[PDB]
Amino acid sequence: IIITDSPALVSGAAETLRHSTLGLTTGAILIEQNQDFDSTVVDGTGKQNITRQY
Amino acid sequence: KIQGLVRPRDPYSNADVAAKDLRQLVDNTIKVASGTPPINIPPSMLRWIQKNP
Repeated sequence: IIITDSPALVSGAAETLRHSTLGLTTGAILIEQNQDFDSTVVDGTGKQNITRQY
Repeated sequence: KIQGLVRPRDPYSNADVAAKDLRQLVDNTIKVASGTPPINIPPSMLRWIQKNP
């Protein structure tokens, strides 16, 4: 039994919280990370101090 | 030359500060032209005295 506090398996609160448990088989759920990662750092001027963003 | 390059800064406050430009300047060098008035040096007036022209 795999334990996970994922908010996708609780779905409710108080007396209507409905925990959901999954019985999976081999290769039931497939996730592929498409390695299209892009991260930019942008900076601004005209202030007292330089401002960056990520 | 840029006059204001250093400004009192406040790391705890975010406020706008006016921008500055880059100027340029030109040096100069006038050209002066001189010369010599025509000089009469006839060979006869020197051979009469028997001198090399």
